[PDB]
Amino acid sequence: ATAATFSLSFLNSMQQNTGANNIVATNQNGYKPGDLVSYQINNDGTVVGN
Amino acid sequence: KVAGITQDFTDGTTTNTGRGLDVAISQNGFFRLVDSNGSVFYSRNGQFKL
Repeated sequence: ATAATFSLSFLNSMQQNTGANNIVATNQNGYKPGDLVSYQINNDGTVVGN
Repeated sequence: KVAGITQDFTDGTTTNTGRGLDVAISQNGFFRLVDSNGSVFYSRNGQFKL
């Protein structure tokens, strides 16, 4: 497979002062093959499959 | 209209069973679980096996 080449964003990371070095939120916009399990209508009308 | 079947989340009484694979939370967490199709699930059920 070709290698992913992306941008990693350490924005909003502040320096807590006494404690442990700790991570709050990791997120990434890549994903695996997801086949089909279910589908649902939501209260606003977003017909959305999981 | 039934707005929904809501459920309270005060913890129960921790019953000590001497079997080792019986880990159960007593505060706000939940166990994360998958199965044969690869779906996310969350529990508090304690008794575990191999």
